Amino acid sequence: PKRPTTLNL
Amino acid sequence: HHHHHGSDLGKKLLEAARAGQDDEVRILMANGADVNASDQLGITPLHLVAITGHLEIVEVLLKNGADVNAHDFVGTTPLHLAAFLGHLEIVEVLLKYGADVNAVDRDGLTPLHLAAIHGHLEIVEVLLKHGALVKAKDKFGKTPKDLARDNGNQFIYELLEKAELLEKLLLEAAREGHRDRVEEFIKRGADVNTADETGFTPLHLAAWEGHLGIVEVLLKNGADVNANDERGHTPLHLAAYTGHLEIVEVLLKNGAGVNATDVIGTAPLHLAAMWGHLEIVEVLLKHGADVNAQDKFGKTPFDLAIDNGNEDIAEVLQKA
Amino acid sequence: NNFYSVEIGDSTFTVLKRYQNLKPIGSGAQGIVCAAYDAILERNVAIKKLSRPFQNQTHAKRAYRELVLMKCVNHKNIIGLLNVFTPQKSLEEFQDVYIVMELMDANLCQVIQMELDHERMSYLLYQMLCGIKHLHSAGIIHRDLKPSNIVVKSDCTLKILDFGLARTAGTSFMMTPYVVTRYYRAPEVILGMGYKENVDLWSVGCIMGEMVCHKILFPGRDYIDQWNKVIEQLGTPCPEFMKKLQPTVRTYVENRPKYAGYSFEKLFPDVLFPADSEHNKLKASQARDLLSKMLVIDASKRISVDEALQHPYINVWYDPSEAEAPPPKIPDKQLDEREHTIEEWKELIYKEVMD
Ligand SMILES: Nc1ncnc2c1ncn2[C@@H]1O[C@H](CO)[C@@H](O)[C@H]1O
Repeated sequence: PKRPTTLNL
Repeated sequence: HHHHHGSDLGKKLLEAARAGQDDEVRILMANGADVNASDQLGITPLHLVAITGHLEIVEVLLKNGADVNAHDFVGTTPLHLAAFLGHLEIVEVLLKYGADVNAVDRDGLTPLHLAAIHGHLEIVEVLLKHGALVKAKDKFGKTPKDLARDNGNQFIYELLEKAELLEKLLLEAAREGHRDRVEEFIKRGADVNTADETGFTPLHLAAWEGHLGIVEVLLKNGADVNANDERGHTPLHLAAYTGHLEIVEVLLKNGAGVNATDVIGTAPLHLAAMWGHLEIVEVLLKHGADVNAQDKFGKTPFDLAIDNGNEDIAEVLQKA
Repeated sequence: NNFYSVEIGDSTFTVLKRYQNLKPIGSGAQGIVCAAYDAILERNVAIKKLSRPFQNQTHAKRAYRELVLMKCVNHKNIIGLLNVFTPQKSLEEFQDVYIVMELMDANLCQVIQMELDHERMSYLLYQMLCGIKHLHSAGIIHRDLKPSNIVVKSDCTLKILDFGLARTAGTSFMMTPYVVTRYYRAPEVILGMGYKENVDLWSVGCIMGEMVCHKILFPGRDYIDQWNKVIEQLGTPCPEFMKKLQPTVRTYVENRPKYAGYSFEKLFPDVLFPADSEHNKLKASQARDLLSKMLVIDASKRISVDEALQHPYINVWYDPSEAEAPPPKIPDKQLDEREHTIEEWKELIYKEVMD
């Protein structure tokens, strides 16, 4: 898979 | 043939102390439980209550005869635990009922080590006030100041360093012959039985340099008459070497070992005959010095007198 | 001159004129941290202020240590130095030190509390382990990892803020009301044993378990009570472990109430983990398997940093440029071993600031 690109707060 | 059985309330008391149930401990003691109940590991109720920190029941155990210096299978006294956990209240009551301040465990650790390791400054003060060995070394040769440094307790480090310095000044005061300085440092609390890196006490240096007045002062303040340096020399060895009669007689009066030997086997009588102190030889013989004492080489005091040409001394040794 | 002062609450920040619009972003043991806009770089930065670090021997030791490491350590998962300055003109007038570093968005307290999926949970843990392994390659063992000194960005990147406690540093640093250090302290440190490089995985295990349980795993009421909270959950350790303890500590540990502990399936049930991701390795059982290897009292039986990076739950994101990065070369060979007086620390720190 691809590394996550978003983290909210 | 005969099968004995016991009620064995001590196991119940040990569990009640470990669980910290004070009412059950009082009930068990009131029903006959032994306050000195021993586990397979050597743990007494005084150990477990010292861990829980219940001062009221510690004193009830001590008043009923609990061994204040009981050690378990690794040599841990209740004072070790109280110093480790920082129970100043329990440390003081343990010392009040006659605890060993310098009690030592399996790895050579005194309660002062544990207070220094875990940064209990007020306990360090109380331990030192009750005469803790400031330079006590452990299995690894580390002093409490070393362990305070290793755990980053700088304030305890700086406290022990000044106490080591005061002991360092007492040593040099005794060697140089400053009687007023020696008596002053004793009043400030310097340990009169401190030792340098090679094992010399203040009494060693005072006897070596012939400071009779300081020798008497140190002995009056409870100095070890038969303290050993690394080589195995007592103050009586050095006194016999210098040929100072007045110091030799004062050491002997205060219980010096007339037949103490070093790693080679040399006794004070060997040294007195080696350096030609006939006056010292007569006094050592008067206090029961062994004439047939041999060193590692089989040399008796007579032999060393013959070797060094002290013809007068060898005759006295020959008649004995 | 080229400096200006701004009142941030009770602290006074005398920063360079290039740093405008200072705003508080956090409170720490060393002081206040502010976010600013570097008008020269035209980017957002973070500034923390150290007030008379040399006056305290322990703070002097940390300030110099962290100044040296901040310069030579350049890594994706360790916060990066941008500038270091002092507003005072001479060595005698020297007082405060300001560190300008990369500005992150928040600390782990916001991420631990929110509900994450396996993809972000494992990737954040991977970023942590990469930073830890890099510090180890330089010979630095952190021993102080907690959600408060780990920061994240909204693009899901993670960085370590500080470099922890040295061997001589002790159990904790200066006070702060936003952190409780004992919760993440390892059993080796608690019981006065020596600590190895894998001591940092205990902190990771506490942080990872906190992402799943959403509560503190081992909340000790005091220093020695922290051991009680650990054995109540994991179980009284085996006799093989207790033989390594010092006599007095052993006597305490042996006569503690015996606890059987709970299996990790009961500690971390499947319900507490997110839904099993489409990836075969990102299962609730794999995350629990990694926890069962990190939260281990016996450091001899605990897995290492390299073994965690090869664990199936983490190995998904393995990149050798991030894990096997070239170790940094520290210029000072006696970084942690040196001892100085307060004025010797003052001059030593001043020289690091000026060159
Ligand atoms: N470079 C930084 N970037 C973002 N926040 C920071 C930074 N340094 C410190 N903080 C904040 O201050 C706290 C401790 O200083 C952190 O938990 C965080 O909230």
